Amino acid sequence: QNLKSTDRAVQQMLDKAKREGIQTVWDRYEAMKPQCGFGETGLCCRHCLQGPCRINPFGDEPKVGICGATAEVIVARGLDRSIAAGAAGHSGHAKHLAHTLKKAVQGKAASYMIKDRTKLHSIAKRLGIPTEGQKDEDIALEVAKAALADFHEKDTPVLWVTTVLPPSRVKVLSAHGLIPAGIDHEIAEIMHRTSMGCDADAQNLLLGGLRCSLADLAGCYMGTDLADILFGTPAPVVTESNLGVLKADAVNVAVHGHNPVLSDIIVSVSKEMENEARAAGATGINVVGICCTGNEVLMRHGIPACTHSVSQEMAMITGALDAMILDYQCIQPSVATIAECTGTTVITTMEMSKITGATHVNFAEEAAVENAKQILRLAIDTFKRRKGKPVEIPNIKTKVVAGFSTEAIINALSKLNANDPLKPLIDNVVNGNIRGVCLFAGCNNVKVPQDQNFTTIARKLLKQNVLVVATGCGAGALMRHGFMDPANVDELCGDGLKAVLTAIGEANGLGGPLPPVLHMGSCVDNSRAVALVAALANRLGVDLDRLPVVASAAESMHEKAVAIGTWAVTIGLPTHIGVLPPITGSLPVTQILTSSVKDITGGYFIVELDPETAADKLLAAINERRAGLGLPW
Amino acid sequence: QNLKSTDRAVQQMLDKAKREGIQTVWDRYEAMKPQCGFGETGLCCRHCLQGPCRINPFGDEPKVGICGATAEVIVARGLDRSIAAGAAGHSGHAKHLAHTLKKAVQGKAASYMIKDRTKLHSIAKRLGIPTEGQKDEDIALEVAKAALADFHEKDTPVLWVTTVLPPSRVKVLSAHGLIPAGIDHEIAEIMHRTSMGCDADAQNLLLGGLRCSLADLAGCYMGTDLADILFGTPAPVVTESNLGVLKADAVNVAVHGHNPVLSDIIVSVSKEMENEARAAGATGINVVGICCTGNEVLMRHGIPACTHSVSQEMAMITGALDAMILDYQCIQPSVATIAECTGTTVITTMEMSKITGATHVNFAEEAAVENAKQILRLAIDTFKRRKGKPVEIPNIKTKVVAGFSTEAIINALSKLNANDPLKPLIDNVVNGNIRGVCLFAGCNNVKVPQDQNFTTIARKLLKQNVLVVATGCGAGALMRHGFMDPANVDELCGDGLKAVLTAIGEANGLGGPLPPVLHMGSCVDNSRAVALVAALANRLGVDLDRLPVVASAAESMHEKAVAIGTWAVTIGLPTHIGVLPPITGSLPVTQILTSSVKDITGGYFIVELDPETAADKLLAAINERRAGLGLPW
Ligand code: SF4
Ligand code: SF4
Ligand code: FES
Ligand code: FES
Repeated sequence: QNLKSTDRAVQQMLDKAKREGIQTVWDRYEAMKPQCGFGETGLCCRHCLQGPCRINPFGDEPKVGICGATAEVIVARGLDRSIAAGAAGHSGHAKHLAHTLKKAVQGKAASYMIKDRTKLHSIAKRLGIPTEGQKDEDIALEVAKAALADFHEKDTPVLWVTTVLPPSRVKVLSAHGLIPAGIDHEIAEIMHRTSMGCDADAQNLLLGGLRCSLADLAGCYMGTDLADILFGTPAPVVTESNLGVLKADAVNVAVHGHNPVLSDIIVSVSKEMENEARAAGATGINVVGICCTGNEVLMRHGIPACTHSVSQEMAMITGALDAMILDYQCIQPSVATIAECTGTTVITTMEMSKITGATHVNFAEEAAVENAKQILRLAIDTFKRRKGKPVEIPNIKTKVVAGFSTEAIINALSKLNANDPLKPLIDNVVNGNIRGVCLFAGCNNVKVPQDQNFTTIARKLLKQNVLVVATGCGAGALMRHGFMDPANVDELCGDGLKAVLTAIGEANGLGGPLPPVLHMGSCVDNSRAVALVAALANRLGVDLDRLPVVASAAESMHEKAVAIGTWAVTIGLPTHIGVLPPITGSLPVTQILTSSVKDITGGYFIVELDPETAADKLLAAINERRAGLGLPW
Repeated sequence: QNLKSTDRAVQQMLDKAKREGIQTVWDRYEAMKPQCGFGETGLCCRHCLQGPCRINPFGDEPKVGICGATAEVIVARGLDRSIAAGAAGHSGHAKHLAHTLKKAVQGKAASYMIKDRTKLHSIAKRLGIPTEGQKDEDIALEVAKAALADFHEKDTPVLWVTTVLPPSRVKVLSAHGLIPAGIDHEIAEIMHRTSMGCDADAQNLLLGGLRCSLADLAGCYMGTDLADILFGTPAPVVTESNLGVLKADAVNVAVHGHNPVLSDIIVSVSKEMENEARAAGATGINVVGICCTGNEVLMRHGIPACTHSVSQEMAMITGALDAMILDYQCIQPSVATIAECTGTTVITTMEMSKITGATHVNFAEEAAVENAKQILRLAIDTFKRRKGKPVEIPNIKTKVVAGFSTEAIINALSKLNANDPLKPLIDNVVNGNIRGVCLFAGCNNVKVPQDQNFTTIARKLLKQNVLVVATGCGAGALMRHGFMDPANVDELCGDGLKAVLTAIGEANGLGGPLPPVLHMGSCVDNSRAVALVAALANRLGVDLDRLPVVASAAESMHEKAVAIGTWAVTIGLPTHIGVLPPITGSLPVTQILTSSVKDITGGYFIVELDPETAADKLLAAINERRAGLGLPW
């Protein structure tokens, strides 16, 4: 089970699933081998009914699509659609939050409100929305209207791109025509241009893809902005992670998905429901997190993270998961089937994300508390049905210090320099105590022993004094292996990095360092890392492609992660991907994405499936940036 | 060559391409056999990097996707993305026209103007835009703004759906939540909900698809509306079709693609350029049409149609095609490669549709006449390079009577009943002279001997007195085989249909009948058939799913045709498709699309690959509707 997951709690549940005959994601993967090499390489096209077309990577015919589409066209078109799908997910999430804020300040959903008034005003100012003499509800209405306006063409480009990157970076992108005109506009233009008999030039196709990835970035940043306004900006929190956060004697309720519009409500209402749970024989309601919705309520409320990504079925295999409350994205639909064996009540809540066999609750912001109570009462009913039964919760968990929003990081740094908070960070980059910054983002992927790439790469970078930040299930992987426990700083961090983490932590009164890795939140909260990197670029007076900052999607799977990797490249970062993307079927496409895009945006992809090698390549990229700034390395 | 195309001119060019060693679409098809059965059946998923996943249609594992996605989920998700891509193409076309109208009436592009003032006012009235006391330029500005507004969420649903279907049909659709909220909004929601770990219920997925297909219908209808305003509503015209419309001694210029924003300009400017062409040694400039842009200028100007769809390479094989001017959609990118052998200058004009090796001209409405002159001068240069050379233009063409916009059809009927023009049509439906109406739409497809399904089905329906209307390359197939020549009415039409066609034609002064098939225009002009069917429904006081009206996508290929077929089903029509769509891998999906959707919208798909059988099934569907209205059959 060690070849499936490096997580010991997951291994224990895989043994339980095996002896109970419950098929897992790893079993379904084994049943799929060998996988199709045309698809793996990207040399397959089904964009019209003359297809499917395939191209042999090497050898004899077929060498070209039926319509004449070349390998480079087919590969670039498929990649573009993946970027568009990723953009559609992040921006649907943001769109939902924009409508929630609008309803809240028009008096249509009293369960929602402006919780972070300071963030509201800063966003409005960044957007050019006047605040002086205005009511908060009017400013927020204007912010929500501006958010919804960025989805379509208008007098301005997408402001959640042009107002969040430095002017020098926006100029570079505008010169190549890469600034999105509208978020859903770009998604649709990708689907048009990649349909049959349309765009058939790999360079033109990929430039369209870069622009669509900036539409995804805008969705991410808008999602983070709006959730912070509605639910509060994260500040440092201490909690726990892994399956041992389930409690046999409590009603265990997992929030799972990405959009916390309901799950933030679930957290608040579950406290109100405690006595009702106690009357049922439980100690209380134990809300735990799965995937990015779990990250959202971990960041803001300290809700412990149960598990992530590829191993999400294992939470149910314990026998103690009374309910799993789903919104959308990255939910394995197997959970609906597994629930018949484990007793878990799986509940969908969003109209456009239903799973055959799961109970659906039609959540509406107008009825959010009432929906939450209906959902939690199903969970309490489920706990009663297992009162007495034996469960197997692995007694395995880690300590997690998290909640490092960019505002929180700036505040923490401000204890070392009040009026120039970025300077202590840059000082230590310059003097070598901090070699560079690496963002770990993205998913787990069944092809990769779970967490192996994230932890192998992270260990090597931390020893070389790289400041490591993490989001999504990359944060999940590192959190479950102790990388967010400050007690592991001595073991994990090089001397220079340790000195910096200790100095900042002691100055924030902690008596100990910051954790080895800074948890910056959910997948949309990759936008927080952009905010930090852009602030560093502005403070240094350089563009992002001169900073010693890299990204690693070390184990990625979702189309959303393809979009994020592409916009990391587009804003200027060396961007590692640790699984094979479907580009190896076209050498020209691969050369554009890993080499010649350097000449356009300054960023580039680093495809490397071996984690030790990937870490060396990421260190080389960081050290090249150091050399270009004239620094020692 | 008879197994490749039933078009004798295409057969002659296939012989020329064969002996000259020029690879064709049919050769590339042969090189692709056998095609992938997982893709053919829809049982393949590449929506995340854990893939590709496939499911054996029958037998042992794999039986399920790695994430747990079932065959029915995988099939429905792939279908939904095809609908979204189709919607993105038709609505990008419409969006382009909306921006062109806006620029024109704001004084930004003097080559464009309000040509059909009557259509402008009727559209405005249908939209609720006040016209009394308003300048035309202000009304048109309001119309263009309303068009662009339908792409995003707003206070109203998509008006190019809700204002173009009868209230009873809109009520049926609203009751099932099928009315689109915004065109690009729906496209993005499809891409989100079909991404990994999102919607996983086949019924929910397909209902989303029906709603997205209505977004495609809105794009089609908006495209037709705006092009009519800008370029004029079609009225009956006489021209010719097939390769024999090329002229060895003229500069032959093909307009190819879908959006006639530039090609309508090409038509006007080419007349201005005649003396320049003559000075080069040509008789003049011979503009001819390929695919739907050719249909647009055929409908409005009588430009002869050179060829269509699968056989588009053959126009170049003549040796006489000096230029091929491309916008986007359904252009085989092989043309850029074939051009190196044939001498043709292939020119792209749209930023998001480029082809490696083709010359690009950056068309802009602001510079439209100047761009047109640059393009035509490349064509004249190309004619000079072949002055003297031998060409092989098959001396094969047909007579084509076309231009039957819905306004033209109503006008023609008004000569038999001035104040109630639909009544003579309904009278003859009721008394049996017209058994029903069949719309032929969609593409050719290399899997089907070119035009075989369109003509086989059309012959059987016409003998049974069905009124046949046609668009796109279905109109192209029928036009090239003589179905738009009134001289073939006696041979092709049953006695009742002949009587009606003769009566209408004689009353319009023709001295002979209307043609056997009524050409209603381009693929977006499928919206014209909706306008006619909706007017018939309103006049009869029934919903569309009670009319004896059917549709046949007899040889379809493009994602656009998948979207059109789906919205034909969604507005209530029995809808035949004559190629295998990737749904046969899921019996539940197939049952929804061919049977249970009857209970939702009243329409349904008829999948039938054998054309004789398809015609019987379409006749049965028409006759069932007749019986439901109490009519003899
Ligand atoms: S678009 Fe071209 S390559 Fe793709 S399936 Fe159709 S014919 Fe084949
Ligand atoms: S979304 Fe599911 S079925 Fe599709 S490729 Fe990913 S794991 Fe396989
Ligand atoms: S041939 Fe396997 S992915 Fe298409
Ligand atoms: S396995 Fe052939 S289409 Fe994917």
